[PDB]
Amino acid sequence: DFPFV
Amino acid sequence: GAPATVTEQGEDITSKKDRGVLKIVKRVGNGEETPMIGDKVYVHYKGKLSNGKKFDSSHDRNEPFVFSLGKGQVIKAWDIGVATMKKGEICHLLCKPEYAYGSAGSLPKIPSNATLFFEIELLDFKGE
Repeated sequence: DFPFV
Repeated sequence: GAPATVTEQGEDITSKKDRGVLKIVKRVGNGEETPMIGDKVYVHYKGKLSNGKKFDSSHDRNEPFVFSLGKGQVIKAWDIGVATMKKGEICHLLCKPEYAYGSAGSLPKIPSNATLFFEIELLDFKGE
């Protein structure tokens, strides 16, 4: 997930 | 340590002046120009949680993280913070959850309502 969103 | 120091000694770089993103410049970069909106930015980073755990590092992957600045592809703190950086700069950012992952968090490592610490190096920026 990180560092997207 | 470094998270405490940026918490207590950082500069507020938010437009709202709400202390949601604090910054210290650790290594001064080159000239005066910062990236512009939509540029491809190349960064190295290390992120720590407020329990002291490291949750991510690009150095450990042997490749930089690349994104388009100002497009909401990353947490708000990174769009705001990287936009203030010069090429070759290293900074510390201290990010409240409203400029990160909020109440949702982010599996696997980032809890709800998490304040995050980053060390970011801006390697390069280019228009497309």
